[PDB]
Parts: sequence; C-alpha cells; structure tokens
Amino acid sequence: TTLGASIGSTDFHYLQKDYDEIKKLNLNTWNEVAWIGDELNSKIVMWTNSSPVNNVTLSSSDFINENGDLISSNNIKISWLKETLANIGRSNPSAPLEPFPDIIHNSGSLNIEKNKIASAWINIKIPRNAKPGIYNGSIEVTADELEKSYTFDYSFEVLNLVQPLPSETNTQIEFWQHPYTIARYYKICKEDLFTEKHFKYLRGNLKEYRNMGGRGVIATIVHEAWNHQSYDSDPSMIKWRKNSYGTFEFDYSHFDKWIQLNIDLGILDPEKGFGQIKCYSIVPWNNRIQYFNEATNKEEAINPTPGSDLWINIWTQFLTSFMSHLEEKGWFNITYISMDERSMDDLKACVDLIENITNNSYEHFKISSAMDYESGNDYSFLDRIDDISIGLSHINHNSDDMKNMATHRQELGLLTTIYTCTGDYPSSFTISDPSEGAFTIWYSLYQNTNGFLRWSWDGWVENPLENVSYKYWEPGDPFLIYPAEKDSIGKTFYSTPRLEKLKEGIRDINKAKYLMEKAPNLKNSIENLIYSLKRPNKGENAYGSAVAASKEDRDLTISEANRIKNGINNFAREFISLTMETL
Ligand SMILES: CC(=O)N[C@@H]1[C@@H](O)[C@@H](O)[C@@H](CO)O[C@H]1O
Ligand SMILES: CC(=O)N[C@@H]1[C@@H](O)[C@@H](O)[C@@H](CO)O[C@H]1O
Repeated sequence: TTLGASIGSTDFHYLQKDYDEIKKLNLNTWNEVAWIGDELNSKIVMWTNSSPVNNVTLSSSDFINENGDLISSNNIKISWLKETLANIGRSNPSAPLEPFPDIIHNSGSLNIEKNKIASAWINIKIPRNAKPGIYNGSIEVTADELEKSYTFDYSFEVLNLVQPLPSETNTQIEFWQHPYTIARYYKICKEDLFTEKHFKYLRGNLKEYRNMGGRGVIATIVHEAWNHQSYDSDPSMIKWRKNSYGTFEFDYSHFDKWIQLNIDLGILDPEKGFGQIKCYSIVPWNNRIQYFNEATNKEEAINPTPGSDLWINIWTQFLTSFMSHLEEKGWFNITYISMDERSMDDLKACVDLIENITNNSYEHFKISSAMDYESGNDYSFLDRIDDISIGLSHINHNSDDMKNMATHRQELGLLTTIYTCTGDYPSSFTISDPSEGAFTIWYSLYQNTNGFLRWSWDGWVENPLENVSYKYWEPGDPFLIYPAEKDSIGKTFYSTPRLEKLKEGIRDINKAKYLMEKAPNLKNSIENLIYSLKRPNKGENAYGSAVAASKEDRDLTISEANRIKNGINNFAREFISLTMETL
C-alpha cells in the first residue's frame, strides 16, 4: 500500500538498509508505566512503497483516565526523526557513509520519497500534579495519498508517586559545554562573544542540560588545552599575559560572563554550594601554556614539567590570583581545578601544589579528575581528589573493586562518576543503540557512583544536520545535541534519541534512589535488583568503531535497562499498595 505504519521501539534505530524487515511490522498498541511528573517516549515507524506520499502528519488525542482526569495533548510532542550521514568508522576515511535517524527534528508534515523509512518520535510529559490511574488515548497518522488513516492505541499508567526534581536528588551529571563552538556555528563574531547575541544561542541548550540534571560546568583556563582534538579550537576563558616585570596577569572576562550565565540560568548556585565549576586544566596537553608576552609584543609558549621550580612558580601565580578573583565574586567554594589522566608523578605534583594554597578560611581549591582506576583498595591518593570520573573501559565488571572504591568515596562525601568516550560499548554515538544510554546510567548506579560525566554536550563539526563525520572517533561522539539550522528563527538546538535515553536512565535511577530512601523495607531488595545488572561484551566493526560483541550482547544491553526499570516500577507499586492496605 501507499504508506505503512507501526509502533516501534525507541531503543534502536530503524535504518533504510532494514527496509524489507521493517515493512513486516504491525504493532498497533503501546503501554508503559510512569510516575507523576515523569516522561515517556515512543515512536511510530512508517514506510512508503513505489509512490511518494505527501503531507504525512501525526496527531495525539487528549489522554483520559478511569475517573475522567485529563492529561492534555498539550503535553504530547510528536517530532520527525531526521537522518544525517555518518562515516561508520573511527579514524577511517574510507569507511562507508550511511544515514542515521539521530536528530529529533520538527513537528508537522513530511513528504516522504518512494521506498523509504521514516519515523516520528513521541514525547509524553506527565504533569507534576497529574492524577494516578490508567490513561487512554490515541495517535492518528494521516496523509494525502492514504485513504484510511491509522489509529494507534496508547495507554499508560501513572503511579501515585512523584518524580523527584533534579535539585531533590543526589545525582551528579556533567556534560562538557563548548560555547565558542556555538559562536562559530551561529556566526557570532569575536566582538559579540558572551554578549546577549551569543547568549540567545546558549540559553535553550543550557536549560535543556539543567532540566535533566546537569550540575558540572566546564571552563578552560589555558589556551588550547586539548591540543585542538575537536573540530573547533578550544579558546581559553582566562587570557594569560606576561608583563615587563616578568610575572603573569590574567583577564577573566569571558570566564566571568560564562559562569554568570550559568548562575543566571539556575545551573550553579555558589551561595548554597550547588553545581560545580570545573577548570580545565592544571595539566593541559603537554603542559603547554600559551600567553602574550608584553616585553616582546608577541605570543609565546612554555611547557614546564609538573613539580619543577618553574612550574610551581607559574602555577602558584595562577592559583593565588584565581582564588582571589573567585573570592571577590563569591564563587570559590564551588570551583574545582581539573587534572586529567596523566603520569601519576604529574598528578602528585598537582595535588601537592593545590593543597599548599589556602584562603583565609583555611580551604584549598577542590580538585577534579578523570582517573585511570581499575583495582586495589589503596585510596590514599584518590581520597585527596574531590570528584573523579572513571571511564567504562577501565571498569572490570566481574569484580567489586570499583564499587568498593566508590562506596568509600560516598562515605567521605566525595563525588564519583563514570564516563564513556570513543572505543566504549555501551556508548552514546550516532551509530549506537539509543538504549545504551539508559544502560549507561543504570551502570553508574550499579557501581555505587553518583552518576555520569561525558565530554560531549555540543562539539559540533561543520554541518552535523547533514554529515556528522569527523577525523577522530565514532560518529556523533563529540555531541549529544545538534544545532538548529544556521538561519533558524526559534529553535537553537535539537535533541537526539541517545540523549533522551540518558535522560530516561537519569529519571529512573532517581526513582530507585527515592524508593530506597522512603521504603526502608524495600531498600535491600532494590539494591539486589540493581546488583543483578549484566554487562555486555564489546567488539569492533570492520571500520574500527566499538560495537556489541554479538547479537546476544546487543539484546542484553536493551533487555537489561528495561528489566531494571520494570522491576523498579514493581517495587514502586508494591510500596504504594502496601502503604494503602496498611493505612
Ligand atoms: C540541589 C543540589 O545541587 N544539591 C546537592 C546534593 O544533591 C549533593 O550532591 C551535595 C553534596 O554534598 O550538594 C548539595 O548541595
Ligand atoms: C573524560 C574524557 O572524556 N576524556 C577524553 C576526551 O577529552 C576526548 O578525547 C574523548 C573522545 O571520545 O575521549 C575521552 O577519553
């Protein structure tokens, strides 16, 4: 027929190459369980045969429970998934380019060419004052060349528990933002950086970050701190210069505007100690510091070795000046100096220096680092670092070491996350199954950490809406949101199924934590459910990208995330029911 349609999973992509199998789909009903103030996602997958089909549109009804309580269609947004091209390899110019439905794009009508797949993402926001019950409604697909519209029957159960607000949880989330990348893409000239004209293209995506639980805000403190690994250079938010007396001076202009923005948006709250400023880095690439030398009127650069007299000298100047500046602003207590996975001799020199430099309340800078930890219960150096993030590929699954390490840090009130990056599986690539994201968040809880860190909020390539390929890494690795179109009026970014799955994991671990606290009879049962989590094996495709080790491993990833979720909602249910029977 002209247009086929079926409900599909949000957990994996429906790709053009799978057209003939996709056409056999025939799911006409959907159901899910939600808390008050939760969100659900779904998907409709469609296909054409030999004719193009025009003006394809989806509309939701209102949803109504058994008492007539209403959740308006206002709370349902239906968005076309847009495809972009991705080189399917890693550092491999000859890998093929294939299309991936990675972009949650716009609402409205689509014209679909012949012999194509197209899917639409469905987002359902449950109001924070919604009534419990089973809600029913429908989603209707029409098109010009379609005689009989499709009606898909949707229901969900709202449980009588309230989804926690981010600020009511102890989940740590940190995604690295690249505000000069947003400037580049949207044609913000040098003169307008960190002016209102730049802020208009930042605010939307930062609120997005905030609302899902983002707490870490990165800021660069030297020039090109990652040696231009990304498509866009990384400028320093603190400009360095050397004066005629041979000592250094620091312009905090961009730094201050950046942090203030994040304070204004409610991401950081320095007075109450909410959120973090992560200052990258005291061990930037090759220890290289580029600075304007006033005596010679040109740019110079030096590479002092950590723990040398010269390194100690320069970095004492920076840290004492920075600490004063921060104290004047009232920002010091939420500021962390970031290291990185360097020689342990270099990290020791960093921690030694930092602990030497105190303010007049006897406090030194907090310290943050990605750390290569795999075993052993010697926590003597790790305990000196306030926030650490351990990469997934360094975590040995058949072992309690990570969990033991993290539990120690939890007892000391220190922070711990896991991160993913290039080479990881599960991960958060364009080519990934989006459900890898929910698995990733569950795994952060399995390891008894506070949550999840990723380097990659927005590190866009030239035109990611059309091709995400970059010279390094699996495709889509550097960004979890897309920009909007360069000429956009209105939208400033687009979400991704992979991001929405992280969001899902974050909401569902927050449920598990809420119940563990409010239901002491169930806490240990809940812990055991989480401890049953299995971790899949990984391999590589032919082009160097990390992928599941087998179909069984790939199915595990999806079946595990959903199993824990459903188990948590059953605990939620038994808890509600027993509270009622026993009230
Ligand atoms: C609202 C907010 O950000 N709260 C955090 C809390 O969740 C926890 O992480 C704690 C660390 O000791 O700091 C708090 O101020
Ligand atoms: C904490 C972290 O993400 N570190 C690096 C990051 O800088 C970047 O190189 C990324 C590329 O995927 O790999 C990560 O290992």
